[PDB]
Amino acid sequence: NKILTLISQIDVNNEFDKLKKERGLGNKKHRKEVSDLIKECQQSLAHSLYSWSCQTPLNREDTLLLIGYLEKVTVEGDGSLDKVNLTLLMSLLYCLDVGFLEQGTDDREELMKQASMFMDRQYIAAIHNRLQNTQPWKSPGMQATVRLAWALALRGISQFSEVLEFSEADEPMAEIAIGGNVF
Amino acid sequence: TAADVYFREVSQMEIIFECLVDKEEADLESTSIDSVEWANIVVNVNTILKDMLHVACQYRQSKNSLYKNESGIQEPEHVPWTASSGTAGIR
Repeated sequence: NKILTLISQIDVNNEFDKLKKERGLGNKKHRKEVSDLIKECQQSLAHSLYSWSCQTPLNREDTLLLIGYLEKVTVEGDGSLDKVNLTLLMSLLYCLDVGFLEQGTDDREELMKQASMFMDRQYIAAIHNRLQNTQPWKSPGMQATVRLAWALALRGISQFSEVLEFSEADEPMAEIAIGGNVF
Repeated sequence: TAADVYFREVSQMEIIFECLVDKEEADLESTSIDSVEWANIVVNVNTILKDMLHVACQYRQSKNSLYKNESGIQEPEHVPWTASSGTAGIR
């Protein structure tokens, strides 16, 4: 909560409406230094979440918060997530990332016990319901892509133990994703 | 030829679809390395007797007791209990 909120809001708002307006930032130098420090701060904060996601998996409330943020995202109209947004995105990717389930390491059971997105039937249902919504994100593509990744995960989970109810939901999800031309 | 009475006793249709893999095996001519199709039919029976034992196991994971294998009940089914069928070891 605090983390994301802070970083994002602070940075953007402040700069754009006080510093891009008043230009306390002054010299073609001072303005740049201040701009760089602000951008660095935004990036360091985004990286902090990313670095965390790369380690700790995310809890139910924190994951929903991250999804809530990504629902509002504009990839800059310029058509490129700026150094910050791209990172937030890959962070979410790693949060969702289930690739660690495919690496045949003797630690699979221990790692499964540590991955918050493992022991909560409510986690899969909540994410699935959000991604099935035709409330797409600010960016229909966002709804389409995460949907597809959750779907590949659902596809494998049949092999692990016997979790194969959601295997069906993968074909329509994949179709929606392809229809959003996620590619 | 029938099945309703060979379901109450399906256990017998496994000791004999083995004796018919052996009398098929006598004519498998699979003594030399050249024979192959005949070592593919011995495996097709091995797959079916196997997935039949897989089915007896997963139907002993779908318990109803809230003490005997709590997983699959009101408790998380993401971790199955002992993958044994709780078979008594028929001779």
